[PDB]
Amino acid sequence: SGFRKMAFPSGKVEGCMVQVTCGTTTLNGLWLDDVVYCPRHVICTSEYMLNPNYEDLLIRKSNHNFLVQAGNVQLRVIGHSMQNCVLKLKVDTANPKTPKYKFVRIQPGQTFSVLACYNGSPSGVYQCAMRPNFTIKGSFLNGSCGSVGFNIDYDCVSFCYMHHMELTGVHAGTDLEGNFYGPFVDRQTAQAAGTDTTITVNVLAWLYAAVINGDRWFLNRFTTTLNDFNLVAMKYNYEPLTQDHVDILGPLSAQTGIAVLDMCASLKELLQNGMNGRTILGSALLEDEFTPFDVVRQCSG
Amino acid sequence: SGFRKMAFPSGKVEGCMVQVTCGTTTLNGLWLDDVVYCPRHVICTSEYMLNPNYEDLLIRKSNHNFLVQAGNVQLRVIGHSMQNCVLKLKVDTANPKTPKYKFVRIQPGQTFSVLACYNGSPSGVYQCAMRPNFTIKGSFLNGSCGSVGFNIDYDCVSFCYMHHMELTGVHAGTDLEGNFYGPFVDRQTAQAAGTDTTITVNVLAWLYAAVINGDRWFLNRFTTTLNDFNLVAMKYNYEPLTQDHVDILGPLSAQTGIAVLDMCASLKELLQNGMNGRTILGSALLEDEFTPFDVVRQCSG
Ligand SMILES: Cn1cnc(Cn2c(=O)nc(Nc3cc4cn(C)nc4cc3Cl)n(Cc3cc(F)c(F)cc3F)c2=O)n1
Ligand SMILES: Cn1cnc(Cn2c(=O)nc(Nc3cc4cn(C)nc4cc3Cl)n(Cc3cc(F)c(F)cc3F)c2=O)n1
Ligand code: NA
Ligand code: NA
Repeated sequence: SGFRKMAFPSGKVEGCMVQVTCGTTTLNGLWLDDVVYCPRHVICTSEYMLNPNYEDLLIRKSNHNFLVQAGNVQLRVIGHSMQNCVLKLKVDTANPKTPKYKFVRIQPGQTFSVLACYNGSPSGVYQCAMRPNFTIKGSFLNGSCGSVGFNIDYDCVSFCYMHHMELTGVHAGTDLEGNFYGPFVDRQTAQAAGTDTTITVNVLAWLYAAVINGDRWFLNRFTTTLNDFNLVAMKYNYEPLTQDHVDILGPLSAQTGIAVLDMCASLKELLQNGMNGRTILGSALLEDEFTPFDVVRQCSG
Repeated sequence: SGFRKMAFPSGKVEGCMVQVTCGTTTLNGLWLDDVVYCPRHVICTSEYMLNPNYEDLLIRKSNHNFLVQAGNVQLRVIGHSMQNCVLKLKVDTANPKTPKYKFVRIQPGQTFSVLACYNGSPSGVYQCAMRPNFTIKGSFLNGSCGSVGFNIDYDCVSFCYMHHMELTGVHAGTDLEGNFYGPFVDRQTAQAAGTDTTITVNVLAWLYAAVINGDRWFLNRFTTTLNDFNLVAMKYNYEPLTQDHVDILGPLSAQTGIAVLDMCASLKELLQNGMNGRTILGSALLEDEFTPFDVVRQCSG
């Protein structure tokens, strides 16, 4: 028992991280087979970090302006191309440590692990959720550009996020095909994140985790319906709950014998009265960064 | 002069459309070089159209269960793989009519042309916008699955949409890497589109088009600020306006000498009093499916 913010083991990703330098700009890249993926922003200098024309900038470059360091080993760039907001550097050596992988785009509410990197060197691992407003509340310093987010399914690494920038305390990036999450662009303009909301299905999954771990004080005998719940949820800036959400919680309802709409009634009460100085799984706030599948993986293993 | 819902010429796409059959399921595919892209749903029959396990279904198939017709010419499938929600069919002949192309993911508010197809045969072309809730208000009958949406930049076709399903009168699909727009899944569940909103920057671009074409009756001498405008816009279910939006409208402000915040004042009045039986560019509603770039392309050519 117990319940922690648990990340995936990062070994399979650590062996793919490399350093990329173009001029005085250095950042991280992801080396899979004979391609290095990195943010296209690496081809800017201070002169063009506010309104770059990346097609122009990339024309003016040759393969030898790109320095790719895999630890000490230098890799030879033999070709480059741009795909949306990433750069693909073709190199002469296929990474022998290339895991089985795929490139997937995640939806808001889903979670993944982040391997934060500096100078191509892995520094730490953490778990976070894609927020409804398409940012993540990460932890990143200067030099972290190109760090990646991933899940593991079986033996397969699904890459889903590449870090590009920080915007007013939160973080924005792309999928691995170079398409931004959210309405952001890889330049400096007046861009801010939109209003965020609480991920309801995740809050419910976490209340189930609490019950499994013996925290029962918030339960009550009442029930409710989706409509009455969503009416209250909207008032508190909670995502509305659908029938698919109810179905996804199935296995946790089953394991604890508490019906979803039963648990919604408890949630409704928590939202209206607060917790009043009690805690749930060691928190005094309703936590929304654990998916139904995270709970299952951690509570039934 | 004049102003119409104008689509891109579709010749370059028409030569890529093919028919794909697997069993009794037929639909459209997109043939570029030696790969056919189509919705993975084509590997279902009625038995598994409600909760399919696509990895299982695809295991049980061989290359010869796939019938690909390019008009009359039959193409030989020599390999298949799944990428997210599309199928990639490797075939023995590269399409000689393959234009220069790329795969891009568009953002809400952006527009594109749709080439509606049945049995691999192009049937019509129309222009539409990706809505803020990630659906499109298209026009599609049964058999249109696999139809694609695209823009043309110079000589390059940017594919951005592949049609998968209709959900309560509106349409949902993926980008060409197989990732859904919006929170939808390619099965039958209880999924509905979220609340839609009006795309404000597009409404403003269209008011500029009206001025260029001589409709001036809604203008007035007042100005306003972003904050007061967005306060009114929110009440009417209009996307908030940012400083980047203001900058994108630059060229149209320039050409007409009406400042953005000046035009916002007119918009504020239209929202509060209505149009009162007058029309703008032949419409009695505020139109939001024309981007600043659509207006420029059509009004300055
Ligand atoms: C505080 N923080 C949290 N996350 C981030 C991510 N991030 C970053 O690591 N670096 C950035 N700009 C660079 C400056 C450089 C100076 N040198 C010598 N080399 C540099 C390389 C980079 Cl990438 N930025 C800013 C940034 C990066 C982009 F990719 C982009 F499109 C716009 C941006 F404003 C940054 O956010 N910093
Ligand atoms: C009215 N309308 C508007 N757009 C659409 C798109 N669309 C479609 O064309 N076909 C679908 N299902 C199929 C039935 C078939 C019967 N035969 C013999 N062959 C068939 C092939 C198809 Cl693809 N659907 C439904 C649908 C398609 C999906 F890709 C999906 F993931 C879920 C779905 F419910 C459909 O929406 N119809
Ligand atoms: Na209850
Ligand atoms: Na005015």
